[PDB]
Amino acid sequence: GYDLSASTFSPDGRVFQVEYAMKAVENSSTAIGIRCKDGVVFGVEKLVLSKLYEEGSNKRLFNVDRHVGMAVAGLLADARSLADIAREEASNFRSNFGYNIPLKHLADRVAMYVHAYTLYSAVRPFGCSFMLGSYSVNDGAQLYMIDPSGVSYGYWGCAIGKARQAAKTEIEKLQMKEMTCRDIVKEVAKIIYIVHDEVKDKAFELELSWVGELTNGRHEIVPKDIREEAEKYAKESLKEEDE
Amino acid sequence: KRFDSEKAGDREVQRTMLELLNQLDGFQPNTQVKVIAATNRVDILDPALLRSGRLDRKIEFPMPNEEARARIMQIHSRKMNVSPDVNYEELARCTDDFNGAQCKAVCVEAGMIALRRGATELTHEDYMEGILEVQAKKKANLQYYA
Amino acid sequence: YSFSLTTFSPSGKLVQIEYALAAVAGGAPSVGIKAANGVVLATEKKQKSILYDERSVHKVEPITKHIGLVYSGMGPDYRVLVHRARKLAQQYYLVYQEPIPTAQLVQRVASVMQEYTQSGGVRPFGVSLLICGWNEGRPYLFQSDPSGAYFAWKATAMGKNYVNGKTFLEKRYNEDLELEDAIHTAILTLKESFEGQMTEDNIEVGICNEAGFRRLTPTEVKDYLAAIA
Amino acid sequence: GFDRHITIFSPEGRLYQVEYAFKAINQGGLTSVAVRGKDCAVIVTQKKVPDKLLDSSTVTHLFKITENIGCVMTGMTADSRSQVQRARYEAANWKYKYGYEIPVDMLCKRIADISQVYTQNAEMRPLGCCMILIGIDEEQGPQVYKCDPAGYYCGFKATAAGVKQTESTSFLEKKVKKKFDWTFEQTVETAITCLSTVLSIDFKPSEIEVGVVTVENPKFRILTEAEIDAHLVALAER
Amino acid sequence: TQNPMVTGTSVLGVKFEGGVVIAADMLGSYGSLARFRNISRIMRVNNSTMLGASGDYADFQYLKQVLGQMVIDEELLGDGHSYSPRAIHSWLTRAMYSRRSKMNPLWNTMVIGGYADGESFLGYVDMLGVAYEAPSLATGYGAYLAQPLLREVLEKQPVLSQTEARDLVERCMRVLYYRDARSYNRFQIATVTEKGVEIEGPLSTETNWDIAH
Amino acid sequence: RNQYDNDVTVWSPQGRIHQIEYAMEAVKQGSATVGLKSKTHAVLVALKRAQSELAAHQKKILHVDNHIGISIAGLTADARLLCNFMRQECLDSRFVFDRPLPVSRLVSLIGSKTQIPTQRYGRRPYGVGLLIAGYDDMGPHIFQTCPSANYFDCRAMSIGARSQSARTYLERHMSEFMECNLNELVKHGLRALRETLPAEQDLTTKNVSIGIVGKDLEFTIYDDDDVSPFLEGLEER
Amino acid sequence: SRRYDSRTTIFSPEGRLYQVEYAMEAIGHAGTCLGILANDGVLLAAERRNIHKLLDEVFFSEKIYKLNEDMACSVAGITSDANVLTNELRLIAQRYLLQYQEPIPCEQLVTALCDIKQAYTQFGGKRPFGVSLLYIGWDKHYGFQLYQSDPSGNYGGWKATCIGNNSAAAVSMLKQDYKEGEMTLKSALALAIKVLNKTMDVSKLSAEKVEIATLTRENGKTVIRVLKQKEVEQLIKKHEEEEAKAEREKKEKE
Amino acid sequence: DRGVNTFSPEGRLFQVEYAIEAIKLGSTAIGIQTSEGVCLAVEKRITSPLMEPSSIEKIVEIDAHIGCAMSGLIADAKTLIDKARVETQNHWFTYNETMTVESVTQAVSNLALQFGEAMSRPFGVALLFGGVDEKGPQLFHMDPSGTFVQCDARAIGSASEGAQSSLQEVYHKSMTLKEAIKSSLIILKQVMEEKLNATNIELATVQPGQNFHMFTKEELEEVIKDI
Amino acid sequence: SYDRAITVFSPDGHLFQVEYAQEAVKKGSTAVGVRGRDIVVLGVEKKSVAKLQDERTVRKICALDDNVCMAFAGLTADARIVINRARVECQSHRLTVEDPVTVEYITRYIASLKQRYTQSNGRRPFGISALIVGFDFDGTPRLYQTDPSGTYHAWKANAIGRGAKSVREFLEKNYTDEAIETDDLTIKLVIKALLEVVQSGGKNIELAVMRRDQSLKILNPEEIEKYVAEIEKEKEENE
Repeated sequence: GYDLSASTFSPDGRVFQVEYAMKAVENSSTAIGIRCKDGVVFGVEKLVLSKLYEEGSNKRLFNVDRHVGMAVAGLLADARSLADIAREEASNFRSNFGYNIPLKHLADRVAMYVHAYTLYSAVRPFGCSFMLGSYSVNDGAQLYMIDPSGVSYGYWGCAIGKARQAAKTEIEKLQMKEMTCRDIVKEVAKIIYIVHDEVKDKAFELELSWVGELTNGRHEIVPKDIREEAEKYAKESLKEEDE
Repeated sequence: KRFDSEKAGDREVQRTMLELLNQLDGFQPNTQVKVIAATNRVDILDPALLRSGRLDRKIEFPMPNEEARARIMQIHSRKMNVSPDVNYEELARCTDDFNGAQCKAVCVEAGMIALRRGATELTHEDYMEGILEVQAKKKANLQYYA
Repeated sequence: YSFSLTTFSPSGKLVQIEYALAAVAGGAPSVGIKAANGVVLATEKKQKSILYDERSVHKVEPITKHIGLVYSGMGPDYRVLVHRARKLAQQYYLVYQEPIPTAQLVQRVASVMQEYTQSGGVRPFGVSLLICGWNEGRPYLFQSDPSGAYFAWKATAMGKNYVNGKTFLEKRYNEDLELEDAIHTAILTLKESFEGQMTEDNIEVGICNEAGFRRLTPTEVKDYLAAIA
Repeated sequence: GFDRHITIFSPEGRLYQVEYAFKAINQGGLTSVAVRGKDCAVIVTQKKVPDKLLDSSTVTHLFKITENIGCVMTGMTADSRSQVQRARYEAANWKYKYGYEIPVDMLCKRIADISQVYTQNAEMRPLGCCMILIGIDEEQGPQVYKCDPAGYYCGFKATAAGVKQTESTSFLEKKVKKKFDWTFEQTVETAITCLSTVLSIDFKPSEIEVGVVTVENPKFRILTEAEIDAHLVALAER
Repeated sequence: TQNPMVTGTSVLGVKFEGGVVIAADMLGSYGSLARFRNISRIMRVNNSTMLGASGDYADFQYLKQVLGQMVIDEELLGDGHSYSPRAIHSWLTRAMYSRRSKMNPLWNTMVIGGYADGESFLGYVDMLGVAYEAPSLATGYGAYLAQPLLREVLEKQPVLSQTEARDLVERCMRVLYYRDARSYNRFQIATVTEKGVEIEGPLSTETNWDIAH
Repeated sequence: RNQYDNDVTVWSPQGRIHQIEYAMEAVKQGSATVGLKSKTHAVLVALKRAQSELAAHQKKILHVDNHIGISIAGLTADARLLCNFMRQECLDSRFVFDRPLPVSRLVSLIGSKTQIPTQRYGRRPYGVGLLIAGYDDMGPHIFQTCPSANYFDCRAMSIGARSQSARTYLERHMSEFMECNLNELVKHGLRALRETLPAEQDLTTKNVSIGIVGKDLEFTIYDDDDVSPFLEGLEER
Repeated sequence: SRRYDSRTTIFSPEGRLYQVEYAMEAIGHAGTCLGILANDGVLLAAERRNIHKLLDEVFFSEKIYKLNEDMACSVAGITSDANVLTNELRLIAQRYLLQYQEPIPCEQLVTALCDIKQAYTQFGGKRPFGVSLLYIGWDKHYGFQLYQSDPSGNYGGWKATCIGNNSAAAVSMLKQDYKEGEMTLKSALALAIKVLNKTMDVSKLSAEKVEIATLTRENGKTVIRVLKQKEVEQLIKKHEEEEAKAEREKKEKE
Repeated sequence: DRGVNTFSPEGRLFQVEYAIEAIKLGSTAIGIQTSEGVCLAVEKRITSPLMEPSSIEKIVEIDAHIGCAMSGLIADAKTLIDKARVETQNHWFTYNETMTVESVTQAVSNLALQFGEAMSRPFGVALLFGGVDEKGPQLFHMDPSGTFVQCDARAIGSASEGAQSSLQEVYHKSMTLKEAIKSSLIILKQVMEEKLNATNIELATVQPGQNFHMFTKEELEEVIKDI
Repeated sequence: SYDRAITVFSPDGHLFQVEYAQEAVKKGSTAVGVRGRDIVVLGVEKKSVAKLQDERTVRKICALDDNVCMAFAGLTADARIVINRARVECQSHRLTVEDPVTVEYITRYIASLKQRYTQSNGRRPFGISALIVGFDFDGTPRLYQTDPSGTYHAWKANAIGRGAKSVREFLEKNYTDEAIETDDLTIKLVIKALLEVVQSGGKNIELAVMRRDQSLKILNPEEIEKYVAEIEKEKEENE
């Protein structure tokens, strides 16, 4: 069983091109998402490849809907395609049924789209893994992760990209279920800075956002002041650890 | 890796590998002799050889990043008659997936390119030409591109 | 794909159809014997454990109130082919308000097999079918092949030991048989290759006579087995 | 010539890609067991959550095809979810088209036919998941069926899927040799102890999912942690 | 929709110096069979644009849903661009012209109010596809007996203060209730200014029937 | 390498798509162009190449609308097809909404379009990279689109053969950017192109194209003698 | 660019169509069939590969089919491809009858089917029909006609020909001992019998191993009749008598 | 490599460039543009004396103001010529004016990479559109890559390299059409595989005035006598 | 919907599959064609016609219309396809314009079809070469040769097939106004050209002729034998 098509099973019953898509996924910088008690906070270790780009020139945080925001990791082209697909899924859901799409349903639909692409050999699996986050008064705060194979799983704190394991340990060192978003933002900034590999990537920017009750179940980029405060918290944490 | 075959197989090399496996981690502990192996393809190696206790620190050497490539350029250019205007960061950005020796080859071929004329300089044109001739891109007449 | 995966080999043989034939020959034994007043299709329905409820997946399926069909080969391919045969029979009835003749039904199932041999992205059906029918006032037994070729048989066997079954049928078969006697012959042929005690449940039989095709219940098969022991 | 796609018949039959789909089903890593009693059908499945970061409420291999039909999926989880959605769509379409709930046997026949189409055509791969459907039929009682990626859909008195499919089948075989007339508690206990014995694990209420349909309550119910704990405590005491 | 069955009625619009004010009854009538007496026929398209229809309410609701979805998509983009009132006006003109040309009309007549970049905007998209930009608009049967007052007041004083626009619209709605068979003594006034759009709930104009006796 | 580089739908064992990399290589082999932006302007400067010295240098700056232009590097036919797509999208936007299409959304449309023939079998990436210089209500904009369908929003950028030298120059002089007149902006672009050029050659009217857009200035393309005024002030290396 | 394509309809380094010729040699392996023209009528004999004892006789023929009132064909090669081709032949003939209100001429029907054959050999990736047809028919233009069409889509009109196993030997024998403006049906049947004997030497031409179909004209109608076992046995007995007489004459001369 | 739309590691469609290789196998066409008009002289490879030379149609009339000299594969050339003629006539019908040479060349070139899996392979033909339009005489060269460029003097075909070197050595911007024809015929004779006899070459001219004109045997003989 | 690129350029710029089609042509029986003052002659090698084969059903020479005929060399099935399509196109031309087709027009149509098949998806080239001989309304003999690659030229004398090269050189020599003065002399030239490759004349020869706008006429074997006999007389007189 070769690995040149998603329609071919390995002798081990293992589709290899999906695993190669995942390998492409764990080459992007990093993206953490923490589900607090009253919201979800996304953070991305947006690596500024060159100083010529503008801050926010490669936004890996997209607004899939009013209440749903996704953080992507992997191929940005595939991530943008999946963001457009999720946007149209949410729009179609609202137009057909008349209310905001539940995050679980949207994640299931997009994951099934990803599976549709990982099934056949006429196409290739998406080379990006993404996290969806939303908050609603009647459904709480929800965070899901979908990978190139099309596996949508709910999480309390998830990490994708290169340092997903390090981010996972840093997240496990938290009482996420009982914290507030205003503090989980600082914790996410700290985790991004800890898992960032300065000697390996050097240049670095932190792209944050949350969707929570303080935003009335609406996904927004973190205000500049809050983002700066979280970045300062991460810097001082790194300084203290060094000392 | 070992395999099951009903007609022929690499049994002698498999036996030698088995002896190596037992020496690394077998009946008689040998805790005073340390072992470092090196390879380009672990997908080939046998699972019994990669297990913990035989080779536990399975280090992976990555493609050098931009800064790593610049550092390799400098390491292999320290002993040459280097011009004082060399944007090693520009050279690293141009390299673009030059893996190992490739950077040393850039330096060596830049030196050769200088040696054609005869001089004491590289001026980040000899290195540009060295990168061009180490990319090994086959000649083409694609000058009709926009 | 649209490009056929069944192509002629340098020796002028369709190796894909040959391999489908091998898959059929590797299937469960089945026998079909046409008597003077009916036909019998028997088959080995041995499960791999008593967990398997041997009353949900039936090895012998009716396609019309006068046509039945058993197979040897792949169960899923048999399922799709029996569904297609039922649809073809219903289309024939709707066009001509008359039950489809067995010859026509086998012809159309054979055409389906042939077009799956010829079509682009598909695989030849890995089953050989043993249609039996009582159109008109005569019994018909037809074997349809993965190649899409249909042969009329007085009596035949297909499966693991199909050559041995055919030799046994040649020795034991006569034109003057009667349905209850052909059932005995079919069960005896199955026993010729059966590996183990032949219970009334691990075997399945279906008769086809004037009344119409019907799959004998395990009770009737038990009575036949007792008479044959 | 080509054991790379299904439509080749390696030269003795032996659809290698379908066999590889079965191997993938095993490679999923989990195990599920299904049993049926005199009036009840039960499906237990191992529940692994190796993070503490996962919600642990979204990690479920028990799905509700319809209000009266449940299923446990094994193998690749994406393929499992895809086949579960297909099963739900087929059940809803059957209800809309024929006016009564789809039987479990017919539902498994539909999904098995779809898998057969996958194995028949070369463009697709036979998606590597094993579905085990549970329901209460109006005349046949607690139907329990199992569909596989080759298109086989035999109905079972007690079956299993996953890495320990063979051992689970052997244990259920031994149990069903004797006194298969099982009450609701007896059959739930049979399934739970089969899984525990095969996995050599003492089950906490956490790492198992149990789905039940009974004649008195023909609604696929996923037992809660408390009910699973009650059953496990009774098992330990006995 | 070849047959309009449940329709609104006249919708007024006037251009305040630093904003726009539109008014619309809260009546859904079935041809002298007022059924839905609490429907709002004015929507807030975005922070700086507002819509008010005077035709089939089903078509108005469909336009509401599609326009809301489109503005939602724009906000999702999050690129610092907002659909101008003029852009919404042009989109509605194009959509209803397309429906007309395919002979599947959206039986509506919408006043577009808006205020972007210190400029007040007022447009009259309607069923066939004719569009305008006027200091005052009156979609529907209310044109004939409301446009006179608005036009004369505007011509004698092009720029209207806030209270002038407010009470002018009040008087126009009062006369519309007086002399419109499909009017209702309860309406909404939506005002768009630099601070956004505000809909002033179910207002009810006072009458004067002294001439009755 | 050899079995993982024939199709765009084949993932290399390293999680890479060699066909996308090869299309990017085609863009690299394309000729050199530098885009760069200021507070109220955006300038593309392209070094045109002559296939034969009797042949006129291939044009590289193309209109897309009154507020958008593109400098192309790579397969000219694919460049022209993308240019047609941008023109059609801008016309559609100006038809539906009586407004210019935002560049931030035009580039997103290009990204989606160019990504579509990257998942499907038997299709190829558009072997052309673009520097899109435009101006909208949010000021000037310089974007870099590549065959991978990944687009970057650049303060300044350079694409094409030997574009890395222009990249170094732009890295050096970003600070000077954003606070300089249009003439100084064009001079910076020409300096970047001269940096890309070999030491033997130098910029000339027959060799340089300059697209300029900005506030109260529809995208204008200068070539031939129209470029001479910008070269007069330019100094020598 | 597919790895599984197999490129059915391509040319070869030499202009030689591999799939078409593999089909040709599949025909060669298939059972023998031959046809003989004669001033009074046309005949078509065919070896039978269904000689198994447990095999029932339900149709009027197995190698030979009827296309319309005054036309029959015989298939060599693959039975299922032959069945589909015969169905298409019947469709073509009946479409021509519906359109022109007269039976399709034999050459026209052969050309139509061969057009389908050529379409399969040039278009698409589908394998060609590994079937060779022998058509015997009558029409008001050239009377009794015999045609032979191959998988390539090439057809030729013959006075006597053979396809299938040992077809080369059969055609050589017919060439040796076929008379052009002579050989009425009686001698044509005798010639077919002797050709089948020397073509199936392995078996001494048991009457159950061959099928003969004769097309003739009677009172303005065309009759296509499959010779019964009685008539086939009579013909075989006559040939055996003639062969024994010839052997006796040769030995007596020697 | 497998597939018609695969890129090479160097950045290369493989099929455009195999088409270029195919072009290098065709007869030698030479086009010159001058202020007084555009000349197109193409070798007409006659393989046997029995071939009617007049039937080798390598110079064609796209319109009254544009001619096309084709090299490479003449049947693909003919397809492109038909498309160009249809496009020019469509433009005249819609706008009541004449296609510019640039416009018609780009319209034809936009059809050069429209293959996939419609055309299955690129057109293995290189064209020289010599025309006269609003902005005077213009000669445009198009190649299978779909990249068109207007040249003061171009030479496509098997002898492209030597013909264009000679075109450099001879051509000057301020020349007359008569001398352009003179030099084109000299170069074509030099690169000719056989003797230039006035029946194995096609010559055509488009002037700011009289329509596209294909020189007759008499005029060709006069010029060949002059050389 | 096969949609596969069958004919593609090789690295050296060759269309190997149309080249293979041309090889299929070269391995077909020879067909010679000449045009004279008021007659176009078109001969072909019968290529081993069996005594049992009805010569009517072998048609290497087919009339596309009253004024146009086509000699074949290649794969007979493609022969039939192209000939039928050409006949349909000729009738369509008679419809659209109230004039008979020109030989040049029909040759152009055949060439266009061949090019379409050489650069269409999922279609291999027509492995055939054709000789279109006929008369136009003005009454001018015309002979065209079309290759599988869609290239068509106007010739004075062709020979396409197995003996193409030898017959072409023979026709290049000894072909002149004196040799084509008369219809009989033109037929002699064609028959000699055929004899130069076909080992046995008469049997392995089939001539068709077209006088000025009268009809197509296939010379009977007796007439062919008479022409061959007097050719032999002329040869032995020379020697």
